[PDB]
Amino acid sequence: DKICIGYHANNSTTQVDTLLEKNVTVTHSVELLENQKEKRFCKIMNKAPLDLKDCTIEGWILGNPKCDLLLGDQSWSYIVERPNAQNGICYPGVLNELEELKAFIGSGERVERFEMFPKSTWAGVDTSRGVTNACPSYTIDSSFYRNLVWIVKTDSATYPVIKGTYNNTGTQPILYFWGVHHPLDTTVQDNLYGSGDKYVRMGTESMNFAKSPEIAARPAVNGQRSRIDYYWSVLRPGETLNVESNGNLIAPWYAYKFVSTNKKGAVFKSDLPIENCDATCQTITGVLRTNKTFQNVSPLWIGECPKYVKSESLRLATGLRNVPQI
Amino acid sequence: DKICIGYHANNSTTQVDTLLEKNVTVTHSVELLENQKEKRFCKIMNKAPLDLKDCTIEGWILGNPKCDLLLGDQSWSYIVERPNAQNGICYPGVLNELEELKAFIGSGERVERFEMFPKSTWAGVDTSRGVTNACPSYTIDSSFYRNLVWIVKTDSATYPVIKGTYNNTGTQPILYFWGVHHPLDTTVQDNLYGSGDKYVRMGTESMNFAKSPEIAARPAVNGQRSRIDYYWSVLRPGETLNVESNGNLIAPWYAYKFVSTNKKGAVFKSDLPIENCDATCQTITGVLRTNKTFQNVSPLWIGECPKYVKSESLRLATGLRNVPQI
Amino acid sequence: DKICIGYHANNSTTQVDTLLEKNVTVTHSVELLENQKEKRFCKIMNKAPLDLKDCTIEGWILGNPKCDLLLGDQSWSYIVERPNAQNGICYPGVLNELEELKAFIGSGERVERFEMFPKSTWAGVDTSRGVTNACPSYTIDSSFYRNLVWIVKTDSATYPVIKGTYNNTGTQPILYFWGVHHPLDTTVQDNLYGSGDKYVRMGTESMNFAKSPEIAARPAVNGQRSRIDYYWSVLRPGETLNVESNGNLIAPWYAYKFVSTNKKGAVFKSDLPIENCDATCQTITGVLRTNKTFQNVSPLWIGECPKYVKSESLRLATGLRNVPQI
Amino acid sequence: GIFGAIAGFIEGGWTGMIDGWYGYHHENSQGSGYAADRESTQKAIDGITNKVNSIINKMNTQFEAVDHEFSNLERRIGNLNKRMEDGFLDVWTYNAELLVLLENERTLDLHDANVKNLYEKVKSQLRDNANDLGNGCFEFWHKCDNECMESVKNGTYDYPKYQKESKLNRQ
Amino acid sequence: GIFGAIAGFIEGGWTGMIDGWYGYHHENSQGSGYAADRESTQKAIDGITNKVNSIINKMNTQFEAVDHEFSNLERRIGNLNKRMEDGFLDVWTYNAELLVLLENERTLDLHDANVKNLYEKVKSQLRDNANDLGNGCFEFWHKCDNECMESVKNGTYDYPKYQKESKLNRQ
Amino acid sequence: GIFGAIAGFIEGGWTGMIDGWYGYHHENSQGSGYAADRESTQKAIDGITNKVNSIINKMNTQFEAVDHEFSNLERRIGNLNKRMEDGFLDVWTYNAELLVLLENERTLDLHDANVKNLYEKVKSQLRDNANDLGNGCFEFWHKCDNECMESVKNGTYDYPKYQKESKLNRQ
Ligand SMILES: *[C@@H]1O[C@H](CO)[C@@H](O[C@@H]2O[C@H](CO)[C@@H](O[C@@H]3O[C@H](CO[C@H]4O[C@H](CO)[C@@H](O)[C@H](O)[C@@H]4O)[C@@H](O)[C@H](O[C@H]4O[C@H](CO)[C@@H](O)[C@H](O)[C@@H]4O)[C@@H]3O)[C@H](O)[C@H]2NC(C)=O)[C@H](O[C@H]2O[C@@H](C)[C@@H](O)[C@@H](O)[C@@H]2O)[C@H]1NC(C)=O
Ligand SMILES: *[C@@H]1O[C@H](CO)[C@@H](O[C@@H]2O[C@H](CO)[C@@H](O[C@@H]3O[C@H](CO[C@H]4O[C@H](CO)[C@@H](O)[C@H](O)[C@@H]4O)[C@@H](O)[C@H](O[C@H]4O[C@H](CO)[C@@H](O)[C@H](O)[C@@H]4O)[C@@H]3O)[C@H](O)[C@H]2NC(C)=O)[C@H](O[C@H]2O[C@@H](C)[C@@H](O)[C@@H](O)[C@@H]2O)[C@H]1NC(C)=O
Ligand SMILES: *[C@@H]1O[C@H](CO)[C@@H](O[C@@H]2O[C@H](CO)[C@@H](O[C@@H]3O[C@H](CO[C@H]4O[C@H](CO)[C@@H](O)[C@H](O)[C@@H]4O)[C@@H](O)[C@H](O[C@H]4O[C@H](CO)[C@@H](O)[C@H](O)[C@@H]4O)[C@@H]3O)[C@H](O)[C@H]2NC(C)=O)[C@H](O[C@H]2O[C@@H](C)[C@@H](O)[C@@H](O)[C@@H]2O)[C@H]1NC(C)=O
Ligand SMILES: *[C@@H]1O[C@H](CO)[C@@H](O)[C@H](O)[C@H]1NC(C)=O
Ligand SMILES: *[C@@H]1O[C@H](CO)[C@@H](O)[C@H](O)[C@H]1NC(C)=O
Ligand SMILES: *[C@@H]1O[C@H](CO)[C@@H](O)[C@H](O)[C@H]1NC(C)=O
Ligand SMILES: *[C@@H]1O[C@H](CO)[C@@H](O)[C@H](O)[C@H]1NC(C)=O
Ligand SMILES: *[C@@H]1O[C@H](CO)[C@@H](O)[C@H](O)[C@H]1NC(C)=O
Ligand SMILES: *[C@@H]1O[C@H](CO)[C@@H](O)[C@H](O)[C@H]1NC(C)=O
Ligand SMILES: *[C@@H]1O[C@H](CO)[C@@H](O)[C@H](O)[C@H]1NC(C)=O
Ligand SMILES: *[C@@H]1O[C@H](CO)[C@@H](O)[C@H](O)[C@H]1NC(C)=O
Ligand SMILES: *[C@@H]1O[C@H](CO)[C@@H](O)[C@H](O)[C@H]1NC(C)=O
Ligand SMILES: *[C@@H]1O[C@H](CO)[C@@H](O)[C@H](O)[C@H]1NC(C)=O
Ligand SMILES: *[C@@H]1O[C@H](CO)[C@@H](O)[C@H](O)[C@H]1NC(C)=O
Ligand SMILES: *[C@@H]1O[C@H](CO)[C@@H](O)[C@H](O)[C@H]1NC(C)=O
Repeated sequence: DKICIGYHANNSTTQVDTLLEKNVTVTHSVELLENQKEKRFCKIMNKAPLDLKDCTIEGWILGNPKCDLLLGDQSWSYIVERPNAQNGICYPGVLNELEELKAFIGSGERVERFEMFPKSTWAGVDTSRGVTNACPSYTIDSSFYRNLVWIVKTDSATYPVIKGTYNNTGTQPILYFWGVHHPLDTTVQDNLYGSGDKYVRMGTESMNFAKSPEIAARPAVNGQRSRIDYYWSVLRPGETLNVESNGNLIAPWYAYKFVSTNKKGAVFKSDLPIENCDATCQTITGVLRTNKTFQNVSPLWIGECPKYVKSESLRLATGLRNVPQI
Repeated sequence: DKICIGYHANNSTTQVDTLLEKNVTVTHSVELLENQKEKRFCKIMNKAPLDLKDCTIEGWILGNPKCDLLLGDQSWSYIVERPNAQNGICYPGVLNELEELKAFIGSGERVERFEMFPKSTWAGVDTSRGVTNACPSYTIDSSFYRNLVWIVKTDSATYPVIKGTYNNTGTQPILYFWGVHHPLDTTVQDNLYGSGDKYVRMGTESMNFAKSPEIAARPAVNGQRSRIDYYWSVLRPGETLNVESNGNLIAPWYAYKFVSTNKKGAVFKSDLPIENCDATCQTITGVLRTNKTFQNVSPLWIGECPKYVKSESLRLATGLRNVPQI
Repeated sequence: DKICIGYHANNSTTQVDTLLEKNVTVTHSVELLENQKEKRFCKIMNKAPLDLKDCTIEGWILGNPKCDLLLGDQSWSYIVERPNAQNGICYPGVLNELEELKAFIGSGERVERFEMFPKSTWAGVDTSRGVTNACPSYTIDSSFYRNLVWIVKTDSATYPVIKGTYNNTGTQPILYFWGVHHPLDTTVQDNLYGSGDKYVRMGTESMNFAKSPEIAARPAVNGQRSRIDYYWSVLRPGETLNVESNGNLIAPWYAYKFVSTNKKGAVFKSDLPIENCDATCQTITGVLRTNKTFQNVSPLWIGECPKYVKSESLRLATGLRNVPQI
Repeated sequence: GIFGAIAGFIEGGWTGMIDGWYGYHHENSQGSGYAADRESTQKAIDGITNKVNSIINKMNTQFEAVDHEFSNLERRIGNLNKRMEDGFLDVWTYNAELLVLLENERTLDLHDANVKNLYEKVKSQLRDNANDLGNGCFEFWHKCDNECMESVKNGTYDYPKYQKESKLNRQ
Repeated sequence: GIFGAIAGFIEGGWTGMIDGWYGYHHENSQGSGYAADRESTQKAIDGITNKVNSIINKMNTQFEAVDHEFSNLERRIGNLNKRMEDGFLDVWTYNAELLVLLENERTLDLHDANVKNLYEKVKSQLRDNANDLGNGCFEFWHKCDNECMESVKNGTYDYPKYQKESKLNRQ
Repeated sequence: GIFGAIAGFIEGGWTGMIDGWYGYHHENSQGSGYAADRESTQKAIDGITNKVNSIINKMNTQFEAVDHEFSNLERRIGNLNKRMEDGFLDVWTYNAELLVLLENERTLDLHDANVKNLYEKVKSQLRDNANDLGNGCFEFWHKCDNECMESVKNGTYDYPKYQKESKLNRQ
């Protein structure tokens, strides 16, 4: 007659490491880290992302004529920008505070496009001839940004002081754009805007802007040795914008009612496919469908994701040292 | 005859958590975290804070006429700015590098106000008529900043080149301010400064400044469609400032000898009362009087404070599992 | 007849601390922290550092005439700048985006100097008289930067529009410099550049630059009340630079082919001697030759260094409590 | 191991005992079998589960990297963001990997101690009414039927009841 | 628990023993009473105090958030500061909460071990001159007056002195 | 200590035993000497070495401070960089110093347990064929030559072989 005290063993070959010993086989353990992903973009909280396709962020909100597919209202859970997208700033020039603009747009969930300044706004000038072969549409060789108006002088006449005003009486901030044209020489300057010192001046309750044209020839880009200085700003609710120029103005035409998200914003630069699917956690390199605590897929994500670490595995022992006999 | 080995028990109902078990009653324990505060501001190292009351930081160091209570010399352990303070920049315009100015002022413990440029400095112009209904005093409807002089042309005469110089021969850096006026139209421009291209140019051994007026109409603020561009700088010990302008200059009048603190600086934006009391640790939401290691009151403080964490409680067991019989 | 169970003791007096007990003598232990340094600079990966000696970074890449020792091609594992170096910007003025320039240069391992714009580039002007007593050589009292040309008008003639272009057809980015002269008065302005509104305009596929002179008198520095605004930029491979000016241009003359490092970059500001020696870890305060895991020497280093901590010692017990008898 | 039982004076585990972490194997006239000690096993399951859940709860925050871009003239703040993001990544990777190594060591020790304590608990009840074979097994100096076996397992073994019979067989 | 004494083979604590963490209860002709073992208690007080002070000293630095403001065109650096400040807040909250859970577990084990070791120390002195009741109590096979009791408590118990008398009563 | 052996019921160490951490001292007709227990010592060396190497490997990343400069109008980002760099310096200093204190405590306990377990392993083999002196020493009730001694040390001691002889001398 006998009684013995002992412990569980099984067929487990799963191992863990300890401070004292590596490769210890244990009867039970739990893996805390997720290394699997679905290589695709899904909806987040039942809201689809915005695929910019062949357009860059600049091409989209500036209204590059080849981005008409995107034109107008958009709602998004996040933004997908494609790496080799070709349609950006078509007429050469710098979009000022570009990185801050991207950060701002990224913090949003919706834009509503509306006409901020109808062409009728600008009295003594020509609003019909502002096109360029640098900015072709899909159907015509010379076009321009859908949100801007390239204003030139009427035939032979002088270029007068033009004025415009917009009072934001709504509840949402307004994202809008404008420009200053810098011709390659005084000949083009006189041809388009006439003669005399030119200025572009704009202002609100909280902003002042003033710029004059800087005539010089730069290396040709998309066939142009001239340049445009593009600008952006945000007209707060209750604020009014005043525009005043005697020439070289790329005028604001359409703008966006901007809806800022309370969640995290994201802009993913990726070639991954957007499919018809749902997810709670979306990383830049794919979807995570997991109950695990850690992940080594990506530090960049939107939604509710596991903590990112560099580890290959984080397995906790729960059971005991597995010592089966024989 | 018997002897037994055993352990202490008592009436403690205080509990701790362990990795293995929650809610464990122990005979002795110590709470490491402080969650109590005195909701008020006290003196730090026997030095009182500066209450800006109804003035903002801008209103104070610019010398807004309604901030005369603050005017002159100040010493502080930290600064309290009230959320609904109404007296800031009275005549509309932007104070450039505002955030950096706040960070600088915050790094100080004392300012000494002195006259940097007496009105006599500016020869061929009028220093007596620079007032505006945008900047009322408490007693008069039209006044101006105590530290600035709005210079206009004398009757009918032209506005000449004016010059000024100040050599900082002292041991302390000097915080000073100036401006450039931008009238809403050429009529006001000619009325105040006459005709011709105007400039404001300033310089030291380490700084160059140049600005010209930019005439345009902005939405009315405090009754003004004109603007002032305000500026600030710091004249180092041994450096000299040269001022030169032919118009549109809001001139430096009074400035501050600036004493920088070796301790941490703080600017608390709060409605909490400053009382007659001492403290070694002052957070933005109140005083901590404690011997504890952690606190969950606030990450923002001046003085010697416990480490901030999000925890509700950090209780260490010191005694043992409490198992009283019966 | 007896057998006893027991444990090792020895003559060790080396101690460790534990959570429960301080000053515990143990039979064996390992020190993880390195507190020793060689107070000198050595080669890193068999590549010597660049000693700037009596020149600052600005003096070196601008080509201050007293920095001819450094002039031309350089290769470096890191840069040593001496604290009291006297040869910097000799003709007074600001080098714009200086901190970013230092960060850029620091990210490099080699520069190759070449002539970017030969003096022949500028047709109707004088390239032989641009010297100043503010910038002496070692042999002559009036000289100028080796990489810049101070252009003035020919005798009595007007100062015409000058133009220059450089197409970077190579594989390496080009670091280059230029300036805008601001005379103390209109007299000097007319003497050097003649009369009329002057401009300096430059551009590439990705950059626009425009500046006009701002005439005013600043406190004298190195005998000068005039100023130069210095600028820098990087011409990417395949990009072209266009220069256009009708006056006040400090022209680019020599520039640098820039080779960016894949390793970490470093600029050490120190008085320590560079000797003929090798190292794998170089801190700003000296060489570390160690197998240890931590160091308390410096957080600033290049090469493969131990982790920096504030600790005086990090000794792990490996053996056991040393209890020798007697 | 630290408490000397698992892979110790009890050389190996029992694949035969499938319903618990710790327990017993008995032999008597009615035959032999494995039985888990339910109390010690459940107590360990509760503890270990609490440990896992506690670790999961403490690891329940995330540092978030951003998609923000920096221009050619923003090398310093761009590099600042990178070193910061890399900095927290290194801290949390360290925290996770070190904790797992530490807790795995202690968890295995916990199991080791529980087996040792179970063994002691039986030794204490049986006294000299049984012979300790040194491998976690006890040979009774008396007949111990199923209810006697079960009394040993549930802590109510009656030493006086079998004392005299054991003494005689012992001597 | 891990060492099997506290809430173990010694089921409960003594509210009667108020002057120490570990100790004794004796019964003889002169009556009964509680007494703390001063040496083991003080050694534990010193250790635990050192642990608390060490934790306090290691936690003796502070990360400092700032009141700095950022403009509308400084969203990126403004967000950088926020994620950094939140980052260190999360690290230190983790460090504090995890450490407390870990050390509380180990502190209780320390007490458990000290009781177990005290019990063993008495068992070792008494040998077969006393009967072990299995609950931390020993019944002497001989008369043990106050000085005999005190000798057990201070580690100088004289086993040979009472051996013969114990042997007779035992047999 | 926690397991009661080192500086415990075995009051001190042996400077005489130079070839291992744990071991034996024997006395018989052929004289006396020290011998290390090779198995337990090597097992401990492997464990401790693994611990040191694991700590070294986990500490194998570096946070890197930069030489970047900030202008007079860059006080905020300049201060941001400083607080960040100081922040990680404080975190890692904490991590290193706390870990060393914690592991030093546990390493010493590990040694303490190994001595205790070695003692138990001998006690278990000898049974009543020897007298336990309470200081880690055993006095044999029989003659134990060099091969008998070595059998105790390598775990193959033959209790039945010496039982009768021990019983007679014991009684
Ligand atoms: C730990 O494990 C032990 C062993 O299994 C267990 O003790 C047994 O418990 C069962 C049920 O409580 C007992 O069965 C009853 O036995 C009584 C006593 O008579 C017989 O036992 C004695 C030995 O004590 C013999 O000498 C006699 O000759 C008898 O054989 C018996 O009267 C009773 O029968 C009545 O109740 C029946 C209920 O179904 C009813 O159907 C019937 O018609 C009768 O009216 C049961 O047959 C068994 O005897 C116990 N064995 C021993 C050795 O004591 C422990 O559980 C219980 O222990 C007993 C002592 C009580 O204190 C209960 O409160 C416990 O629950 C178990 N303990 C734990 C904590 O798990
Ligand atoms: C652990 O606890 C034990 C028990 O309490 C304690 O031992 C007792 O210590 C006291 C004081 O040292 C002793 O009292 C003295 O006893 C001697 C011996 O005579 C009597 O004892 C023997 C038994 O050994 C009996 O057989 C005799 O018939 C006697 O009854 C006695 O001579 C002496 O009296 C002289 O000294 C007095 C000083 O005040 C003086 O007033 C008087 O006129 C005499 O000149 C004391 O009365 C007591 O006997 C000890 N009990 C036992 C059982 O030994 C341990 O402390 C001491 O132990 C003794 C053995 C010494 O080694 C001291 O150095 C120890 O300090 C205590 N140990 C520790 C470490 O705490
Ligand atoms: C743990 O430590 C023990 C003690 O040192 C060790 O056991 C000894 O091992 C050696 C070598 O294996 C044995 O020496 C041989 O002894 C045999 C047996 O005859 C003698 O021993 C018995 C007692 O068992 C006496 O009653 C007899 O009167 C004899 O004195 C002997 O035949 C043999 O001689 C032949 O082999 C020689 C090889 O060199 C050859 O030269 C010679 O001409 C003969 O052909 C050896 O002299 C010694 O007897 C063992 N002692 C005991 C008490 O058993 C353990 O190692 C071994 O243990 C034995 C039992 C085997 O199982 C081996 O497999 C083990 O390796 C050691 N164990 C471990 C794990 O380390
Ligand atoms: C272990 O055994 C179970 C049966 O108990 C079997 O279903 C399973 O496939 C086995 N797994 C491994 C990894 O051997
Ligand atoms: C032990 O870990 C090593 C890592 O070096 C691995 O290569 C090996 O597969 C493991 N051994 C096993 C699973 O038996
Ligand atoms: C620059 O050089 C390339 C290579 O010769 C040439 O193809 C290109 O047309 C040039 N562009 C300009 C603007 O000079
Ligand atoms: C998901 O997590 C739960 C958490 O306890 C775990 O028990 C479960 O096994 C996991 N689900 C799957 C399908 O593995
Ligand atoms: C515990 O008992 C003490 C008396 O020893 C008494 O003063 C105290 O109020 C009691 N505290 C609690 C929490 O029961
Ligand atoms: C145990 O902790 C829980 C937390 O869920 C709390 O609600 C409860 O008051 C505690 N139990 C006590 C103090 O008995
Ligand atoms: C803007 O619109 C509001 C709402 O109608 C009006 O009260 C206010 O006077 C307007 N302000 C300007 C500057 O147009
Ligand atoms: C303050 O801290 C000390 C530190 O040991 C502590 O002992 C004391 O109880 C605390 N003071 C009060 C009034 O609780
Ligand atoms: C310890 O003893 C060794 C000899 O075993 C000797 O060489 C060494 O110098 C001694 N060291 C110390 C620190 O006493
Ligand atoms: C113990 O550490 C203290 C630190 O306070 C030190 O002064 C002393 O030298 C140490 N004691 C020794 C080495 O015996
Ligand atoms: C400034 O003052 C110092 C001290 O009197 C004097 O030496 C120096 O020449 C002055 N410099 C200027 C530019 O006024
Ligand atoms: C350098 O490190 C190795 C790593 O194991 C160590 O063993 C050795 O003692 C060290 N070298 C010297 C010279 O101390």
